[PDB]
Amino acid sequence: SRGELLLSLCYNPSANSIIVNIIKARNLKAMDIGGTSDPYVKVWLMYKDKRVEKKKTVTKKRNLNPIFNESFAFDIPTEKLRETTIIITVMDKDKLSRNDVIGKIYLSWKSGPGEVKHWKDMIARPRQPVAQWHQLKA
Ligand SMILES: O=P(O)(O)O[C@H]1[C@H](OP(=O)(O)O)[C@@H](OP(=O)(O)O)[C@H](OP(=O)(O)O)[C@@H](OP(=O)(O)O)[C@H]1OP(=O)(O)O
Ligand SMILES: O=P(O)(O)O[C@H]1[C@H](OP(=O)(O)O)[C@@H](OP(=O)(O)O)[C@H](OP(=O)(O)O)[C@@H](OP(=O)(O)O)[C@H]1OP(=O)(O)O
Repeated sequence: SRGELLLSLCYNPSANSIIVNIIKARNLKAMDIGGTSDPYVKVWLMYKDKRVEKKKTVTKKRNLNPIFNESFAFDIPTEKLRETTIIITVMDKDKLSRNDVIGKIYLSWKSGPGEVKHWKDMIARPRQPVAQWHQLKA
């Protein structure tokens, strides 16, 4: 409806890290009818309701199927995994006004069905990049 984003999660428990690989998106929704978009992807590491880190891909001008292939590493100790949320947002860069939200993804053990599945797959396959498509929720 708003597009899909393909990303992988790799949780290395001995290293206490989660690597987030923003791979690509497809069928992004444009602002106008028949127009284009300038998508970039934001990644926030959350602990409870507090932001721990923020990351950001480069922008892909005039591209509704952007390829990013960017990886971000986050430190997460075991005692905070249960309170961890990774929020991924596909944005639409606008030089004139405020950048619009295309879709958001909340990754944790207590999120939507597709998000919980991806999270559990990450937990169950430590040290493997688990990749999965996600519908973008407005
Ligand atoms: O000025 P922009 O290129 O549009 O980006 C800003 C900028 O983020 P970056 O500087 O990390 O690129 C803000 O951060 P500051 O420079 O003030 O530190 C950030 O604000 P917060 O990180 O404090 O949230 C804001 O994001 P927000 O939408 O949450 O206000 C974000 O704007 P975009 O996400 O729309 O690009
Ligand atoms: O949804 P996925 O499993 O990730 O695979 C898709 C899918 O490929 P298959 O349908 O053969 O699995 C697309 O195919 P169509 O829906 O068009 O039939 C294809 O798109 P194109 O063949 O039209 O190129 C795309 O390839 P790409 O994203 O490189 O354009 C490819 O993505 P994967 O690279 O993830 O296989």
